[PDB]
Amino acid sequence: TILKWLMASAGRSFSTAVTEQLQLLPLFFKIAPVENDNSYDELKRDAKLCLSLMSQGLLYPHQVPLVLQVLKQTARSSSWHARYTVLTYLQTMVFYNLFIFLNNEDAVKDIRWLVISLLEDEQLEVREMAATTLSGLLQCNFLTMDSPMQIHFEQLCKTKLPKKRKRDPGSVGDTIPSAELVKRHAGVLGLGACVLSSPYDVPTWMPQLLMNLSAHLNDPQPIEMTVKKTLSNFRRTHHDNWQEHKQQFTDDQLLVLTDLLVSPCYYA
Amino acid sequence: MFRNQYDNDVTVWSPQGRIHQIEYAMEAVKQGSATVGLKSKTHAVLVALKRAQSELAAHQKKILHVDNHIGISIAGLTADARLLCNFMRQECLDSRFVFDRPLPVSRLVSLIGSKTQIPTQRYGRRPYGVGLLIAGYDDMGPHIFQTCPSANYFDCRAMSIGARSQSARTYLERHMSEFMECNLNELVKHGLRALRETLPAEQDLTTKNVSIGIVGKDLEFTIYDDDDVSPFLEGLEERP
Amino acid sequence: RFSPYVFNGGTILAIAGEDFAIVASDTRLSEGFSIHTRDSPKCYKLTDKTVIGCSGFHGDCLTLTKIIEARLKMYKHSNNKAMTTGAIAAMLSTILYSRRFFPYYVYNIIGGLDEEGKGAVYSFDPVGSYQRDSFKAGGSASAMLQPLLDNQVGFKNMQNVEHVPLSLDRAMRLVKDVFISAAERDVYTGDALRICIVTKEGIREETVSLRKD
Amino acid sequence: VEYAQEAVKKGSTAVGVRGRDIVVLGVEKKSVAKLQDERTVRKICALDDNVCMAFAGLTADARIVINRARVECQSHRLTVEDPVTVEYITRYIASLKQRPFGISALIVGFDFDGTPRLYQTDPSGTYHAWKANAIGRGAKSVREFLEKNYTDEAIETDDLTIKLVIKALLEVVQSGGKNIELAVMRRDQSLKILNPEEIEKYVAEIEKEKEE
Amino acid sequence: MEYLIGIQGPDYVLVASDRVAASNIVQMKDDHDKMFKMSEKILLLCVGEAGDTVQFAEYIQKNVQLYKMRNGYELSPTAAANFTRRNLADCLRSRTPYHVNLLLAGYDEHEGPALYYMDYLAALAKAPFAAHGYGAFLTLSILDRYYTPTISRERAVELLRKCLEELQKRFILNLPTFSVRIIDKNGIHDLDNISF
Amino acid sequence: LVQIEYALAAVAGGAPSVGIKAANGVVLATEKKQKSILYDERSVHKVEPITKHIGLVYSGMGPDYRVLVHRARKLAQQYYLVYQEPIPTAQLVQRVASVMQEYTQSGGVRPFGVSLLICGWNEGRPYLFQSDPSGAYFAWKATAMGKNYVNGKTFLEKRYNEDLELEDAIHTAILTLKESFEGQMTEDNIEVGICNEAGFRRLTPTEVKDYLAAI
Amino acid sequence: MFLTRSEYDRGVNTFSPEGRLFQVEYAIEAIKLGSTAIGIQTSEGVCLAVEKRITSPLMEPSSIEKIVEIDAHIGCAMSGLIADAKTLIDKARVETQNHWFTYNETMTVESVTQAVSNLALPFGVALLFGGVDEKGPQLFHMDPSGTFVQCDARAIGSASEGAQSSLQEVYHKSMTLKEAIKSSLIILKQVMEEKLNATNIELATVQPGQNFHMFTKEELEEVIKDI
Amino acid sequence: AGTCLGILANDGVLLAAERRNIHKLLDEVFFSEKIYKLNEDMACSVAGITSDANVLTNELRLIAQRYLLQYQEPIPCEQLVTALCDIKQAYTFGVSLLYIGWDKHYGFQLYQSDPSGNYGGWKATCIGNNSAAAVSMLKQDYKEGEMTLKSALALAIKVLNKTMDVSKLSAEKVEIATLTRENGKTVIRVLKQKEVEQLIKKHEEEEAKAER
Amino acid sequence: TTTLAFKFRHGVIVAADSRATAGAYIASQTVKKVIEINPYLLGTMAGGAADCSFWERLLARQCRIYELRNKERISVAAASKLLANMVYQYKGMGLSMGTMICGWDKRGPGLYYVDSEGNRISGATFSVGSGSVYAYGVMDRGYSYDLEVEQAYDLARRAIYQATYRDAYSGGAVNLYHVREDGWIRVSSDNVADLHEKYSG
Repeated sequence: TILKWLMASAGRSFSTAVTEQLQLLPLFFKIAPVENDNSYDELKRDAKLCLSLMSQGLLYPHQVPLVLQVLKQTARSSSWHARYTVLTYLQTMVFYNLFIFLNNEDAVKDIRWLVISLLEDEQLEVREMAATTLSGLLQCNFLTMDSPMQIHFEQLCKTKLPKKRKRDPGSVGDTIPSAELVKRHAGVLGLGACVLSSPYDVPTWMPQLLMNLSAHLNDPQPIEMTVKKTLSNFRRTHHDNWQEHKQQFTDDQLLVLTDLLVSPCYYA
Repeated sequence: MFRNQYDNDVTVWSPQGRIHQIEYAMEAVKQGSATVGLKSKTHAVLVALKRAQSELAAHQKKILHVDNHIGISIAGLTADARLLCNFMRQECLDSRFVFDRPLPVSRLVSLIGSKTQIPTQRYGRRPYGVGLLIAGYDDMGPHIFQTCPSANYFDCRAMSIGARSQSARTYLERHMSEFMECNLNELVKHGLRALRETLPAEQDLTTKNVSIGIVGKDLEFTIYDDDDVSPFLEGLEERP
Repeated sequence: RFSPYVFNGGTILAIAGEDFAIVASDTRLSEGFSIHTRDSPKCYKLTDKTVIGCSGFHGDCLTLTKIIEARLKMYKHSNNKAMTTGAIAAMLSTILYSRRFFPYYVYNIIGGLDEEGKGAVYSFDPVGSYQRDSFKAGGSASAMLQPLLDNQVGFKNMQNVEHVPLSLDRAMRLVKDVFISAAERDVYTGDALRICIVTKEGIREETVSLRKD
Repeated sequence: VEYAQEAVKKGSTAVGVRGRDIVVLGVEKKSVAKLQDERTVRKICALDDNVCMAFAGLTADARIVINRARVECQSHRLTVEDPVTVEYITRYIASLKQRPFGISALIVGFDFDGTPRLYQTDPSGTYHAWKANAIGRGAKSVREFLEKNYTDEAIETDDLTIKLVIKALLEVVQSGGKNIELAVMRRDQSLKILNPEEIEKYVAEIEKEKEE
Repeated sequence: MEYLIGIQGPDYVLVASDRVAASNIVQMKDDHDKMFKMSEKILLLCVGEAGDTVQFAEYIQKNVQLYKMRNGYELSPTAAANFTRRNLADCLRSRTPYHVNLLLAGYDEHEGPALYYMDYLAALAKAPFAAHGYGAFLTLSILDRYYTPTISRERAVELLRKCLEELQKRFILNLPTFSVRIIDKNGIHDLDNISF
Repeated sequence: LVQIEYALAAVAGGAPSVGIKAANGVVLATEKKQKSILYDERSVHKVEPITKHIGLVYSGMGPDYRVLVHRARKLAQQYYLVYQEPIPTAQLVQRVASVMQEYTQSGGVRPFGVSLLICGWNEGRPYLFQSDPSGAYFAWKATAMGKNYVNGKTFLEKRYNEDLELEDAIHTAILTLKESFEGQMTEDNIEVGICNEAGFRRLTPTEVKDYLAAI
Repeated sequence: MFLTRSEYDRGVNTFSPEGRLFQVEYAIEAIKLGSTAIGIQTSEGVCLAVEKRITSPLMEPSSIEKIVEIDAHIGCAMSGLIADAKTLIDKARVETQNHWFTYNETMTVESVTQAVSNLALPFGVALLFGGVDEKGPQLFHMDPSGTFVQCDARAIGSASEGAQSSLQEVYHKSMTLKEAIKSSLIILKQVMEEKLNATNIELATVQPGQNFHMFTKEELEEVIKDI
Repeated sequence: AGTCLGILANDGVLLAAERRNIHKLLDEVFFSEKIYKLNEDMACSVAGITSDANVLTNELRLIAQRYLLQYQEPIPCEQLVTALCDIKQAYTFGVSLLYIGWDKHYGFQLYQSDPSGNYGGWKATCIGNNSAAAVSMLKQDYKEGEMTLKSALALAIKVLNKTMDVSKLSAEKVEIATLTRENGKTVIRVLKQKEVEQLIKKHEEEEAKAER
Repeated sequence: TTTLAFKFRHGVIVAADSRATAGAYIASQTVKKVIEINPYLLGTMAGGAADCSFWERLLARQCRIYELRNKERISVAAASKLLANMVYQYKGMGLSMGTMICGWDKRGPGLYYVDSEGNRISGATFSVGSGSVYAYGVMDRGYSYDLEVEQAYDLARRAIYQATYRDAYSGGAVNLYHVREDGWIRVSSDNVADLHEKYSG
């Protein structure tokens, strides 16, 4: 009933989403679905459209600390559905009424810490969503691609291969893929976010950065699929103006690009 | 941005005299993993490198049986390679049924090229996004054929198709002066060293990713898979 | 009027065993009262475990073995394994019945090994009814051979006899005896006896001279 | 598909439940016009002899679905000799495409042994079986009514099944009586489309259980 | 060989059929029904070549049932008879002809009772009484001798029993039992089997 | 469709055709100017017989016209095979307008750019009909086609009366062309066909010359 | 996040300048929409878990089938709605039965998957053929492109990669079938986050001894008694 | 354009169309017709010009005649409308139809189909020009269940008086068809010039009486 | 060929001999003339052995496709109607089939005589073959619906034995099956010499 209430309250009330219509969010995050808008009990889809309809709404400047304090609270939860949808919520909540956040030096830092934090979670889906929203916050320039950002991503890319445990495989020691490979996937996924944040232009930092992703093709799954989707998505959008995109690369960097096999399983 | 008026369908000539859909299908084969084919005086060996969707999946096949004397290897869309295998297997069956003899490999390759020219010229149908590498043995000795999405077919001393197969062609053109006088094991090791040079620096030829297909004079076409490539790979040298 | 058939003679024979299958046939191709050739064997290696014996109208025999060989290759392409003896049996039942209304005038006997290593003999009519037998003679002198095989391999109409399993050497002796006795009285049978033995080691193939009349 | 599914929600409410020895299937008959003859608007169509169907949605698209299912009941009965299963003709109706048609359908009836069945087709072809269901306008609230009142003791006799269907329609159909259309089966017999007098009697016994 | 008879009175149609299925010297079945209920007030009675009877008559059965389901009302016996005759004549010169001899009985609400004779060529005739089989030769004269248009249904069952007693007396084939039905304003009624 | 209105634009650019239904017959006069003196005017005909009792004329596009002349004559003779009776004019216009409608429904073709004036005589009674490129057909007392057909259709509406003879209808069909001829018609640059009880025939230019001399 | 399209995607039969058919590309990465479905091949048989997502308690759970019986030795779990899969399922059943009619033997899981993949040549269904033939127990994934591959653990559907990264870790070659069933339930409960009961998951096993077997409600709840 | 009425009574049905000529010399021998007999016991009127009118009308006649060929009975009237509306469902003819008939199951009948493939049974309706004006004038004055052909012809000329555009209602401008049952036979009688004159002058005598 | 089947209280007993001839030449003494369609239906083999084999194997294929598509086993009336509809498409062309589809569906035990001419009749007892008349004699003298199980076995064995004794084209071994509520069982394969020593001495 209160979900159908916030549904109608989203576009009608003068001060949308008061500070106690905000503790209703972390309970609504863990019950919303992830992928599809298909028929889920009329309460999941009711919570999905309510969350989509409520990020899309103006905030006050005194209110952007409070919502982001709610968001980093329920991005620290144990529900990966919740951590996915706080990261889609942040994704719509920033760009709609984006400056309000840019006129806060502590909110931009809180959002970048939140997206870098969720970029290294145990669920692959929320890691992919954090890469998508990092790449989108970096595209609109809300978030700047720092030199500490490159240092953090490249220091995550060099973690180690975990030296796969021959313990038959343990006794009961699994169900979580790793603590080591999740860091390499986080770092590669952040570099992919940075090279996908510039879809139609190669900047000066991209050619050196894109050579780093080329060293992670044969890096095992899930890092392989992230590299392949990232570089396929790269060169499907950089072909329309490639005669001046190629000039930012060196001749020893265009040769490395064409020697990439980023092609799906229904090839070869 | 630079949007092209002429790369819409295959039945459109550009004013530069080109057909861009044929050209764009020509690099559907560089979307496939590398494959080396090479022949001696007595044998023709197809060596291919194959990849897996995961560590739990089982390494997509690239060498395919066509007859007892013809075996091909594929690079590009494996859905078009299946159409081509079904066609080529049926042509081999038809002329072993009518004439009770194996196909000349060049006649089947000509017949493939006549098949694949038809979607390069007729509307609403794409060129075949696969290139084949065709080993065969017949009365004229062993044969290595390359067919491309441009419906152009090539009679080869040795050839590599697939992604970053330039380096294998740099190997093969350098070493083709001694392919004919090889025995079987040295010809397979030449094909492996050509395939091993289509690799990055951390990767190596293992029993899971290497598939070897050999036809010869007194040998029918046989695909050597996982355990069977161990005699062929445990005689090579370390990567230079 | 045009007649699409001719009886080319020929007697075939298969016998199953504990670990063997012996398929035998004469080599005379006949027509009317003439002899086309004296070296035309009626057994055909299909796989490394299976020999088919074909007798009747020889044009249908040639066509039908070529169809079976093509279907073996189509099977091995679509299924990545050679056929079993029972699968060739069931497939040939379908092939022969697809030509129900203008039949293959062919008497088929498939002899080979099953998938546990034992001998298997399948006996077909021209329209594809088959069953697995212990032994079967088909073709020109089947009504001659089949009572003696009922006597000696089947141990029928005998009292106080020991039912030993048939070994390979004694079954070879029985095959050579029955085709000498059929070459005497059947005029279409003669000139040689091609014997194909299917074992675990493979298919070995022998020939024995018969009468030339 | 989504167009065809929004064609259903505009359509009239159809309720079906399945009992022990009865399947009841009730539709909101709707005031069409004044000089309109209401005989031609059916909305409840018998399919074979033991399979009935109510739809919700476009009546021009429904009539061709009804006709194709009604032919295939006889074709199945002519090739296989037995009547269709409600599973069978439900799977056939959900398999029909035109576009998809633009109807949802509640398909009640009995199979040869004598089992009551209730099935529900979507315009995307993704049928499934029900113990009670509603399609049409106001269908989710009638279905919410039916996860409360479909019990074993509310369907145990033959009349309480009909009254469960009427109470389910009387949520969204506010005319209170004369403006609903019923049909029961009572296995091995036929359709028995309920009279306006019999519906009014059942409505009277439902109303008499509401002052108490 | 297979016997049909219909006797059509003022407000009814009495129909009977023999109850025997045969295979060349033997009877394989002695409770075999040759009456196929088209609708609630129409019976088709079908004899003829084996296989063709059940195929043609069940085709007509499912199409009359399809008519009722599509339309919400039944075919009349005239309309069902003319539909049956149209299908039997349209299949006559085709690649698949049905060699079936038909009686169509039925009570119409408006036109009263009706009995339709139809042979394998599909010439349709309406008759007060009609019969198929070789026993028709022995019993149509008894019908001609004793039928009156105002015959009661008890007197009609008596006349039927006379015809079947002639079959027991004079006819060469063992036809012991006979399925007997009346179509009324109340539908199709099973009477007792006239057995011998 | 928009191609039907654009096909009517090609009809109204065509040469004038005038057809008048008299009491004892129907005329069909048309405009036939040769673009130069090099063209043999004897060669190609615009007024055209379909049967012995039905003729027609057009405005718009001649090659489109011959396609329906050929198919009107086929529909007429396949009526005559079935019935051994000359086809009624109205039945033939239904058949031909069904053909002319077929090329508007199907894609990948255009409509005809031609509008037909079908005349006839059947059962002692004349007929005037116009088939439009849409496939629609209208029965007329008198109408114009082609270039300035509007002005012709109101010139006819002033000079039409029902107790009119065939010769007087030839006289007022020449006048309706002459209201828009642009430059002194002769027997070699118009073309008249008449139906009467004797059947359809196209008037010989020697017979057109005397009608022109009477004006 | 924003919008990143080019001139070379969503052309239905048109290669890109890198040899790619992006109309087909996006129509394969739109069949992730289905619910999750985990098959694990073990030496004791193959197991198939799929989540069911029942709408209402008025609806029969045995009426939406997400694991079907292809033959007595082959089951198949689809992701996506059943009506997209049902021509592929019917094709697989008809192919096993035609192979039986001609050959008097059971068709292999690879040949059934190949015969379906021929009919898939998109068609927008990811399938998981699990079964037992003469090559032991075998599991086959067939993505909507038509590409099929043997795989000894595979998750298809909504959280295919997050569950696949867990299947990369729990799986080993010496895994028993009960350990595989417990592991597939743990990963389904992980990618679902709901309580695990016999109304939101199906489970079926194909063992070398017995036939294709769907778990009943009593047999299913014994498995989740210790998860 | 064009318009026609259709009015159901207890002892018959009528169609009452327009005959308005667009030009002074359109002959009208051809355009005079507006009522289209379809079989022995059923007639129709179209909303459109004569060319597509005949395209519909001959298909309706052909469906009725193949029904007569199969069953040797005339086609029931809703069933011919169902057949053509199933033809017009597969084509989604921008023309509406108005059917009068009599069949043995349902008596005198009055149907109206739209281009989209739907149809409805009416007791009085109008299609074409000033349709809504005519049905709004008709819903007032049509007495349901108690009208005869005398009152139905009176309603027909009363509605056509103030919905036809012709500015003076004369017998040259209206086709009236009357479908009655006369001793076991359906009579589709196109009601002729002198009787339409007598019914217009009787109508005008009533309006000039009520003006006093 | 002699094949009989009869329904009684405990199922339907299916019985056949095993002799296939070719003219006067006896081609085989070991023919399996009771065709095991699926684990719940039997057919028999009279006429063309290839025709009975092929068309009941095609019926087996269609019954298993039915059970897969519908999650329930087919009825006996439906399977026999499928077989009759299949062989009715080839009337005149020369099929020689006559058979008895035997099962236990949820209408009880089932028995349907289906032949290539198109007779599809239910019934309590049937007997198909060349020696069908000689089996009908003994079977009709011994039949009741209330036989015991071993007595019904003896009735069907002895009826097939007498049919083999009089018919020249019947002989070999009697093959006796029992279709019970949970499928069929194969109860005996008795040689006719053994039954001759049993019934006379």
